[PDB]
Amino acid sequence: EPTCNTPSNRACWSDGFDINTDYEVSTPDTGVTQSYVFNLTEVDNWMGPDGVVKEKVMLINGNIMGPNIVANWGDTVEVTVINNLVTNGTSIHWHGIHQKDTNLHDGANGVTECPIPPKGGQRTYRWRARQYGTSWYHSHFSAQYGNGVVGTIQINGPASLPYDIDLGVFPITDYYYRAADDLVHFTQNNAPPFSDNVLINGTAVNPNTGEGQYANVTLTPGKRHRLRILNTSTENHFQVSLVNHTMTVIAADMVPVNAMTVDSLFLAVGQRYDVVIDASRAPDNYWFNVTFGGQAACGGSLNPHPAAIFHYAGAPGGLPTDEGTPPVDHQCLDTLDVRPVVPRSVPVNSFVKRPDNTLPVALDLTGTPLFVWKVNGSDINVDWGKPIIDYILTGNTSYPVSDNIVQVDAVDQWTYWLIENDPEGPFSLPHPMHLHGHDFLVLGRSPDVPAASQQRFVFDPAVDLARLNGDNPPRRDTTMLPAGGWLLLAFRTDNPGAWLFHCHIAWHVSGGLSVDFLERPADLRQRISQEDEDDFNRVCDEWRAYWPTNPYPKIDSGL
Amino acid sequence: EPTCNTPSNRACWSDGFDINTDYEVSTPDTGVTQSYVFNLTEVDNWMGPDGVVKEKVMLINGNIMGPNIVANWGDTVEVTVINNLVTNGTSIHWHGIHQKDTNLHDGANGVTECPIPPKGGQRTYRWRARQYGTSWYHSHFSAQYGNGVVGTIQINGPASLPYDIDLGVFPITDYYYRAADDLVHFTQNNAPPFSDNVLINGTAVNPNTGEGQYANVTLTPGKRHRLRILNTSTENHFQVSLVNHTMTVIAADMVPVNAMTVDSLFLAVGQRYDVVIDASRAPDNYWFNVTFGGQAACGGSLNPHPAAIFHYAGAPGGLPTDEGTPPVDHQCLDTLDVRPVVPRSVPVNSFVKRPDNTLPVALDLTGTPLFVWKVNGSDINVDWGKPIIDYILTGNTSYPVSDNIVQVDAVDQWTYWLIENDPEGPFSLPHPMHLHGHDFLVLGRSPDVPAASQQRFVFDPAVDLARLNGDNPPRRDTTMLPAGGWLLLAFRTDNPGAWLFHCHIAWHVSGGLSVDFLERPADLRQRISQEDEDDFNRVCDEWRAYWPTNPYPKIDSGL
Ligand SMILES: *[C@@H]1O[C@H](CO)[C@@H](O[C@@H]2O[C@H](CO)[C@@H](O[C@@H]3O[C@H](CO[C@H]4O[C@H](CO)[C@@H](O)[C@H](O)[C@@H]4O)[C@@H](O)[C@H](O)[C@@H]3O)[C@H](O)[C@H]2NC(C)=O)[C@H](O)[C@H]1NC(C)=O
Ligand SMILES: *[C@@H]1O[C@H](CO)[C@@H](O[C@@H]2O[C@H](CO)[C@@H](O[C@@H]3O[C@H](CO[C@H]4O[C@H](CO)[C@@H](O)[C@H](O)[C@@H]4O)[C@@H](O)[C@H](O)[C@@H]3O)[C@H](O)[C@H]2NC(C)=O)[C@H](O)[C@H]1NC(C)=O
Ligand SMILES: *[C@@H]1O[C@H](CO)[C@@H](O[C@@H]2O[C@H](CO)[C@@H](O[C@@H]3O[C@H](CO)[C@@H](O)[C@H](O)[C@@H]3O)[C@H](O)[C@H]2NC(C)=O)[C@H](O)[C@H]1NC(C)=O
Ligand SMILES: *[C@@H]1O[C@H](CO)[C@@H](O[C@@H]2O[C@H](CO)[C@@H](O[C@@H]3O[C@H](CO)[C@@H](O)[C@H](O)[C@@H]3O)[C@H](O)[C@H]2NC(C)=O)[C@H](O)[C@H]1NC(C)=O
Ligand SMILES: *[C@@H]1O[C@H](CO)[C@@H](O[C@@H]2O[C@H](CO)[C@@H](O)[C@H](O)[C@H]2NC(C)=O)[C@H](O)[C@H]1NC(C)=O
Ligand SMILES: *[C@@H]1O[C@H](CO)[C@@H](O[C@@H]2O[C@H](CO)[C@@H](O)[C@H](O)[C@H]2NC(C)=O)[C@H](O)[C@H]1NC(C)=O
Ligand SMILES: *[C@@H]1O[C@H](CO)[C@@H](O[C@@H]2O[C@H](CO)[C@@H](O)[C@H](O)[C@H]2NC(C)=O)[C@H](O)[C@H]1NC(C)=O
Ligand SMILES: *[C@@H]1O[C@H](CO)[C@@H](O[C@@H]2O[C@H](CO)[C@@H](O)[C@H](O)[C@H]2NC(C)=O)[C@H](O)[C@H]1NC(C)=O
Ligand SMILES: *[C@@H]1O[C@H](CO)[C@@H](O[C@@H]2O[C@H](CO)[C@@H](O)[C@H](O)[C@H]2NC(C)=O)[C@H](O)[C@H]1NC(C)=O
Ligand SMILES: *[C@@H]1O[C@H](CO)[C@@H](O)[C@H](O)[C@H]1NC(C)=O
Ligand SMILES: *[C@@H]1O[C@H](CO)[C@@H](O)[C@H](O)[C@H]1NC(C)=O
Ligand SMILES: *[C@@H]1O[C@H](CO)[C@@H](O)[C@H](O)[C@H]1NC(C)=O
Ligand SMILES: *[C@@H]1O[C@H](CO)[C@@H](O)[C@H](O)[C@H]1NC(C)=O
Ligand SMILES: *[C@@H]1O[C@H](CO)[C@@H](O)[C@H](O)[C@H]1NC(C)=O
Ligand SMILES: COc1cccc(OC)c1O
Ligand SMILES: COc1cccc(OC)c1O
Ligand SMILES: [Cl-]
Ligand SMILES: [Cl-]
Ligand SMILES: [Cu+2]
Ligand SMILES: [Cu+2]
Ligand SMILES: [Cu+2]
Ligand SMILES: [Cu+2]
Ligand SMILES: [Cu+2]
Ligand SMILES: [Cu+2]
Ligand SMILES: [Cu+2]
Ligand SMILES: [Cu+2]
Repeated sequence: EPTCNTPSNRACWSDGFDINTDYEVSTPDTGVTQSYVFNLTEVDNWMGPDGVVKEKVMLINGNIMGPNIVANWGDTVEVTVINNLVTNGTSIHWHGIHQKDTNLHDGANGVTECPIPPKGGQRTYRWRARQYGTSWYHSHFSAQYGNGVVGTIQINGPASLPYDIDLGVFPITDYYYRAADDLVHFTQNNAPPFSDNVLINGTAVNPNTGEGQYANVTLTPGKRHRLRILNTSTENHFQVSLVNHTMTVIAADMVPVNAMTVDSLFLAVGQRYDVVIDASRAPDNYWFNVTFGGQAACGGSLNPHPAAIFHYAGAPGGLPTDEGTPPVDHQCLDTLDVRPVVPRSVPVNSFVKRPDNTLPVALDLTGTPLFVWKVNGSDINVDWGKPIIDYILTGNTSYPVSDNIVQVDAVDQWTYWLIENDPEGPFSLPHPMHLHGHDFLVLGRSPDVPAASQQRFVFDPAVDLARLNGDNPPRRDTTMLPAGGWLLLAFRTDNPGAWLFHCHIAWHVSGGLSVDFLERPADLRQRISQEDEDDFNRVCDEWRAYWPTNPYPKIDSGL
Repeated sequence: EPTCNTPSNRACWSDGFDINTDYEVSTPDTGVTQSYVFNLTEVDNWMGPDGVVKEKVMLINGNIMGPNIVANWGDTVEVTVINNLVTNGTSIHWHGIHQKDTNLHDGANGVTECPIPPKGGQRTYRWRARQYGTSWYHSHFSAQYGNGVVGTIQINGPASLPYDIDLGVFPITDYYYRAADDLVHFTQNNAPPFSDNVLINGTAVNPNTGEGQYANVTLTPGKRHRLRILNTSTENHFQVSLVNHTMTVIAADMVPVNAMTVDSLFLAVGQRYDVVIDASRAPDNYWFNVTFGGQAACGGSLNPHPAAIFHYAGAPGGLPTDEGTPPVDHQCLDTLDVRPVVPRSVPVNSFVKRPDNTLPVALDLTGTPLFVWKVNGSDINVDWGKPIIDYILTGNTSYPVSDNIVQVDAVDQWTYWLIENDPEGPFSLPHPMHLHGHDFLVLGRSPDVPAASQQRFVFDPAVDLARLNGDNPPRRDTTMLPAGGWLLLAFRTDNPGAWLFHCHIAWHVSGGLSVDFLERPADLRQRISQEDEDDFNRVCDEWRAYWPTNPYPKIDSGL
């Protein structure tokens, strides 16, 4: 609970805690728990928000999205998940939530847990809210989140600008009429489809029939409004803009940044931006437009103009009349101009590229099926029935090759990772890379070029070392690997655990595009509570009993 | 020579000849021949128009393009080509010129002729100008035209709109620093590059250094100007627009059409439009913009804003100040709205899909190299040393499989062709399909959707018969095969000969994307003159003597 957080002083939170606190090492002791139940059900012939009826969806508490999780900085969030699906296991991942010393609550099935079995299986997740901002949660059972197992998280806390009104969460997502497993199967041997529509805060209008509704945000004139934008898609990467207005960024993913005003923003899959919008224009109805850049390299939609309505309180109703002008083409790249309020500093002059710090991503067209993604020569394939945590708890170091384990033994040290985007393959795509358990620093990437250009770069020390930034670089949980190029990341090994690092395009991670950082495994085993161990074993026993009875095979990586 | 073609009556030509004459069956007997010599040379370290030096080019008469051929309707055009290259053969194709009963002057090496040998080989082409309009010529020796063996043709004649000034030819082309054989090799195993620049009437500014010059077209205030726009690219498909001005289309390819006013136009590779621009606006400098649509499915350039300057005479110099608005995205599709002045009508209700009228295009990824294009199961591969005409002249009917012979014995009948774009393959691309020896009627295509959306269509007669048009449809020599769809064409078998029908993207035809329509072969042999037969045998004899001495292999289809 805050004691000095006001519109004119959003920097302030409580005694000892403000915007400048190092929230990665200091957390309020509130002693409060916010708890929730997620009852997952399987619904056939479900009428969606654009008038179209979908074959099958998978819903939490019967709605298009799960509960909006809301708690304060330092609270505990607790969620009992009850799996009432017909065949699928399930696992809920808290995306953005670092799970400091609570790896077994990460929700990564095959890594930190077995799937919760269907027909009534249950598990209670429990995690400390040690970071304030906007995050989201979703199934990690193959591509199940594409069926509806998805929701948002708002952990209140201080901010880097003053503002009057918190408008709350604003999820934007691709929307397909075809069910997730059908799309996985299709994307194994075909290039991915455009989306059927793009939902903004759960609604859109049908581009063909005119059924459905525009999302409608009411602005209070003369007021500063915080809007928490999310990209909860399975594949589409979005550019957003508000006709006749600017947006001032105050956080990126779950990291507060210094105020940065822009005309439009790129959101990769899984990215978030908290913005402040001043209602200082003529009182009217204004379009909020979703657009695509990068020449379809990171998605498109069969709805030519997805949009919502920003309405000035006290103005006429009806539709905006100004279509406005197209935003700048972001070429499927997030901005590296953001600067966190709480700084970090690392050296970059000393980096040397070596097999043990290099992650080559490659598309393999030679095997079955056609599209298999490999990192360091291997497509990930987890075993839902023998998670990496099982090996840790039984002292088994014989990890299978397909688990893509990258063991990182350094204790609380900065580690450096060069990810290479198939520079020598016939074709290369942008990928939204996401790290569990940590925010990373984005130290540099290959020069910014048009996404579909097929321009290729290999890291050259004689030109690229000088292009890296170790002085308070963008710090967050998801960033873009450039088509045909490279990305250099760093994170500190402060959190023992098995942590996935993976492309967040569902079809890609389904296709193998992941590794698993095994951070400080010796330290990890010592830190697992008897409570966490017993319950991990309980779920695994139930999953292992269930699986032989399942009528469908596993046909992808499991993630 | 005309007698009644003036600015207010452009419809008039001479006694018996006007815009409504059927130029396909009636031609002025002028008795005049216009002759040219084309001297081909190989130039290394050539300084091109944007300031960059190219490794190697191949030039006609030492310039970036060959001579502008110009003659009157009914004239004879005669060109002596002297091949002074070091190693390559050559053969010049007159694109848009139907070669009525002159198949052996078509310039299709491996089909109508052996290539002209280097180190001084020569051949004289002679053909009748039985069509008036704007066409072009280029080498057909693999992708050699990508090195500079290219130029324009203007055959003067009547028009469908009055105009005051003929501005003449305005060729727009992609421009690569790499040589054609290097691009062919590259494209065999890799997605194709964006162009380095886009030249407009032989010039452009380097977007990095600012070296070079904009094309500068001077307009006469208050006058109507005919502009003859061509796309002479190897891969790039262009949208063109002129800030604050419309363009009135008066011909498409070499076929006069009823006036059609538009804001912007799409030109496929090989396509031409004659347009009339009225200098009716305020005197100033206006940008003529080249842009890309279809989300890169049909090209892009690394020059972000290729452009020319249209200057009103007596206005200030310098650069245009108004950037304008982007045109509508043409999604890599030419317009089907144009209507020829001289009409054709064919039945569409009787069309039945069968194997013998269907041409399935497919990318085969299983062989070597990676990107191989097949039509009806086979990638074309011609024998420069034994052209199809050789089989004809010796009465040998055992045509190799690789020659992709589609024999068509019908005498002067409409024939229907359904072209299918790999609807079952993992991804599909738009293709600019070009027919030698005829203009075709465009009877229909799959529904217009976004070029990069990977939506797929298979001809369904219950839905698609109704979408066909045989009431004076578009008639021309090049049109777009939609990404993932289909195209229905028709031509009348009025021209005995061996006629290529191919994608005009150099990299694809290199890769196998062609067939060879062997039209009425019995009639073909009787109409070949003793001079044509003798000279064919002369050039083949010299080519066959030369080839064993070539230090380089043929690495592609020959086309
Ligand atoms: C989790 O639960 C999911 C929901 O039941 C499971 O997905 C189902 O998985 C099976 C087996 O992979 C699929 O069954 C196949 O369906 C395909 C394709 O059907 C498509 O096309 C037909 C028309 O031909 C149309 O009827 C459908 O709408 C589809 O678009 C068949 O060709 C196969 O032979 C086979 O029957 C189901 O389609 C699929 N359902 C959905 C809605 O995705 C999934 O397996 C479960 N996962 C686990 C690990 O338990
Ligand atoms: C028609 O004439 C053309 C011009 O002479 C011929 O093209 C040449 O063909 C040869 C034989 O294949 C090529 O030689 C190969 O070159 C490649 C690539 O070298 C280039 O690129 C690399 C790297 O980007 C660069 O380092 C070089 O400096 C080159 O620019 C090499 O890998 C091989 O070692 C081999 O030498 C020529 O490069 C190619 N030249 C050009 C300018 O296109 C063509 O073969 C002739 N065709 C016929 C049928 O006679
Ligand atoms: C922001 O979103 C809005 C709403 O989706 C977009 O407005 C839409 O703009 C398009 C493009 O101009 C309009 O479609 C066109 O309309 C004309 C006239 O009917 C027609 O000739 C074209 O064929 C085309 O269909 C559309 O009416 C309009 N929608 C509404 C409800 O007003 C807007 O373009 C988006 N802005 C940006 C910058 O992305
Ligand atoms: C038609 O072609 C002209 C000429 O290429 C285009 O004009 C150019 O427009 C671009 C985009 O606005 C300008 O680039 C911008 O420059 C400013 C600095 O002044 C900078 O803020 C941006 O980062 C961007 O690079 C460019 O200056 C301008 N060129 C000239 C010589 O005026 C025009 O955009 C094209 N119009 C259409 C409809 O395609
Ligand atoms: C967006 O929501 C607002 C708020 O509910 C709607 O605004 C009202 O519009 C009606 C007429 O349609 C007026 O009579 C009210 O005075 C408005 N309220 C306020 C507070 O300004 C608006 O209609 C909605 N827009 C759409 C497209 O439905
Ligand atoms: C990527 O795979 C390569 C090949 O297995 C790994 O390279 C080895 O790294 C270990 C640890 O440094 C060394 O002992 C070996 O000498 C390396 N083998 C070879 C032949 O290079 C590499 O470590 C893997 N990288 C990552 C990030 O997981
Ligand atoms: C295309 O560019 C050529 C550049 O040569 C232009 O042709 C010249 O233009 C001037 C002025 O109109 C003529 O008087 C010269 O005699 C021409 N030279 C040659 C060799 O043809 C031409 O004008 C350009 N076309 C347009 C529309 O600007
Ligand atoms: C395009 O060409 C025209 C020539 O037709 C140039 O227009 C002249 O501009 C100069 C000033 O630079 C004037 O003194 C002349 O009087 C103009 N002549 C006419 C006939 O209008 C124009 O400068 C050229 N544009 C560019 C970019 O070079
Ligand atoms: C494409 O290839 C197939 C051969 O697989 C051709 O189909 C044959 O055509 C003849 C008629 O000319 C029929 O008698 C045979 O029954 C067909 N065979 C099959 C398997 O259907 C087809 O003609 C070819 N099409 C074109 C336009 O070349
Ligand atoms: C889950 O939701 C369904 C659908 O409303 C309901 O019938 C069921 O009893 C719920 N189960 C539990 C244990 O929450
Ligand atoms: C999002 O939609 C919900 C309805 O579920 C509404 O309560 C909320 O105000 C919306 N938020 C915005 C910013 O429009
Ligand atoms: C490691 O795990 C595998 C799979 O369960 C098992 O076969 C092997 O016996 C285990 N080894 C140890 C040391 O427990
Ligand atoms: C062609 O051009 C070259 C160089 O310009 C010249 O040496 C040669 O004599 C010319 N050859 C002929 C036959 O025209
Ligand atoms: C007919 O052509 C084929 C293909 O070149 C050839 O192998 C065969 O020898 C020819 N036969 C005659 C009689 O020339
Ligand atoms: C834009 O997205 C894509 C385009 C082409 C191929 C892909 O994966 C095989 C893919 O994911
Ligand atoms: C958009 O252009 C292309 C992309 C990928 C492969 C191609 O050749 C097979 C190609 O021509
Ligand atoms: Cl996370
Ligand atoms: Cl032709
Ligand atoms: Cu996530
Ligand atoms: Cu995550
Ligand atoms: Cu990816
Ligand atoms: Cu994950
Ligand atoms: Cu051509
Ligand atoms: Cu041609
Ligand atoms: Cu093609
Ligand atoms: Cu051709």
